[PDB]
Amino acid sequence: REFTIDFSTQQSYVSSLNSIRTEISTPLEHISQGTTSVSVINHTPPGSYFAVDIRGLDVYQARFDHLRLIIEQNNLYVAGFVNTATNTFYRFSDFTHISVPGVTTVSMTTDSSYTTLQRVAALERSGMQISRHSLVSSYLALMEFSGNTMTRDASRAVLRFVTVTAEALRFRQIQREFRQALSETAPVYTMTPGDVDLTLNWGRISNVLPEYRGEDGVRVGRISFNNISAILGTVAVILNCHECQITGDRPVIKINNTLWESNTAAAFLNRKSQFLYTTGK
Amino acid sequence: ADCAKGKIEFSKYNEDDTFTVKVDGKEYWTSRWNLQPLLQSAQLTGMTVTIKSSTCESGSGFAEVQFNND
Amino acid sequence: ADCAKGKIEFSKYNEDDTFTVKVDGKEYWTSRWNLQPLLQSAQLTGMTVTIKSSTCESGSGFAEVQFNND
Amino acid sequence: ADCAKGKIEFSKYNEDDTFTVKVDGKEYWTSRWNLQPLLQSAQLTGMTVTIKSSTCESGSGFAEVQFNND
Amino acid sequence: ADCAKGKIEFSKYNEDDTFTVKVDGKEYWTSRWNLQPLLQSAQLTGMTVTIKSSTCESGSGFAEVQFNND
Amino acid sequence: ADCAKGKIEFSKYNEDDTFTVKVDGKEYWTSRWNLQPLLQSAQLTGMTVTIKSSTCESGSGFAEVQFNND
Ligand SMILES: CO[C@@H]1O[C@H](CO)[C@H](O[C@H]2O[C@H](CO)[C@H](O)[C@H](O)[C@H]2NC(C)=O)[C@H](O)[C@H]1O
Ligand SMILES: CO[C@@H]1O[C@H](CO)[C@H](O[C@H]2O[C@H](CO)[C@H](O)[C@H](O)[C@H]2NC(C)=O)[C@H](O)[C@H]1O
Repeated sequence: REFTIDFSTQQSYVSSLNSIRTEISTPLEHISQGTTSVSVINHTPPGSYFAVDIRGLDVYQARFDHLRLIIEQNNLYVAGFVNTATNTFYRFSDFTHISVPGVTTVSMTTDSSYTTLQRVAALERSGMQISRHSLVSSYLALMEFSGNTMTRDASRAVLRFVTVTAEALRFRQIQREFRQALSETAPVYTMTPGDVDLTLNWGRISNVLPEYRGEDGVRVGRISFNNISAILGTVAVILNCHECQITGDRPVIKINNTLWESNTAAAFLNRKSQFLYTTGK
Repeated sequence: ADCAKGKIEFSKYNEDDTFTVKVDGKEYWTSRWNLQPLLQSAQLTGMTVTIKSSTCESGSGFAEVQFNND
Repeated sequence: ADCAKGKIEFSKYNEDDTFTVKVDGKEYWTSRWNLQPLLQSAQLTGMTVTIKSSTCESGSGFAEVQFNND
Repeated sequence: ADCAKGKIEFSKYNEDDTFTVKVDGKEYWTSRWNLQPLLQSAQLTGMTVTIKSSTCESGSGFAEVQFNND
Repeated sequence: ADCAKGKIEFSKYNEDDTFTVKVDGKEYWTSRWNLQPLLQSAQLTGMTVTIKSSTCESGSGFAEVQFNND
Repeated sequence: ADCAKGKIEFSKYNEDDTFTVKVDGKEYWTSRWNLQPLLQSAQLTGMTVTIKSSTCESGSGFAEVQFNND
């Protein structure tokens, strides 16, 4: 399956993301308004992927058009990237189960984790700047890249592209904040600690939201949603939980009309008597 | 005996460092400090608690309690 | 007497190991260490707390507090 | 020996300050104070625990328990 | 005075019995064990913490901290 | 030395009252009493923990641990 993400305008970008979402996911019954929902990724076999052709880095121009991302469908993880000019698929070490036909596959030593990528890139995601200019630079880095081991500049490129594709697909918050960078004024998107926290809690959010039945709030670790517009303004696509489970078997507890991830509640309700704790050194 | 079985209706930390719970319309207190977080957790997560004691009169003490998720 | 009833607006750990909460626009502190995590749990979960004390002036101490769910 | 592995079916605070859990249909008690809130939190989230003891009959004591992610 | 305000970026217990938190890009430490569960609970629930001290500086000790849900 | 950095695969309360966690395929124990609820909270929420100790072989002890949000 092949999709285009067109970075030409905010309209083309959002339209691109919405088109992908509609094809690969189904809206939750209880978190959906019009055609804007939290949707659950449709079940697909492991190894299933979709391709994303990157377009419009130079607004409305058939330039910079040789980059394709390979995205594992079940989890929206970026498995690697294709240089369509050289017909080469550079695949992360943790995605040897993703097979792309008709390309030369280069199996990389580098894994796809943010821990690894931030290290190689010498770039932290919290405070990371993304602009149209830096996406063009990212594109050029990936097109120049060769070999089985990620370089600093290739890793910086992947960090930027994963954020504005896969993470934006998952989170309407990131879609909304980043898209401003595509406007004529060409401002810089700066990834916030809150943006980063969302991406780190996607699995946990995915386990909880299907249980939502109009509660006055949702609490998942460090993440809080106070109403339905907060949910919809933040989250677009979740894992199919029917990395959803960390431990235990209870997705949620309703406490004072707020839906809590049970694990979060458990993690502050496991303290003994304070006097006994502090004196027992 | 089983003094009361149900959800905790309220809990209260007392000036004498004891802890009160109301269960099925009756109030009971305990002096065991580790029961304070255990009872507050049960109250918050909607556990059914069974207060057990030799004397089950309202306002009496206890130091045995069963916790059930359901 | 019931000094203040409502949700905890903020809590504060103090340098003398006392613990402050703001309830219904009024601040109260306690020297009872056991209350610290119990008040934090109450704050996190939006419990309605009732501060009980002989002095109800904002800034005064307490060692009795009731915890209620919605 | 690994005596019982599964979710906690109920927990109970006992009058002697020991703490009982029912796992795989068998009751086990512990006098380890620190296990009380750890076991209750495992209970509320449905965490799988493995009770380890010299004897595995219901009514046995334990001082060792593994908290699993199953 | 307010030294730092924000969510906790990480916490760390050190071999020398100090507990470090990073708030608003700055590291502070406390050896008050009372603060360990309070600070970790704040970290895992995304509370906004305000580190307070008479003198605010990097890598300094603290024993006053305000907790807000947000 | 940097021993392990990962999520807690299981935790265990030991007969000698120490507490064990499995991180990155290796088991590490601590006798630091303060760490018990903190480590369980980390396991519950899937926190990345960084264990540091002078030896990193499975079965090594530790007293230094960082709790990360990542
Ligand atoms: C007139 O004395 C006042 O009594 C209040 C309670 O009626 C407050 O004292 C209580 O709270 C203190 C701070 O936690 C401390 O624990 C006292 O021991 C406690 N009093 C009793 C009787 O338990 C207030 O601080 C006093 O000024
Ligand atoms: C002697 O001064 C009193 O100290 C009390 C604590 O021992 C109370 O102060 C605490 O509670 C206040 C509530 O309005 C406020 O939070 C203060 O910041 C806190 N004190 C310290 C040192 O942090 C009492 O209000 C004082 O009168």
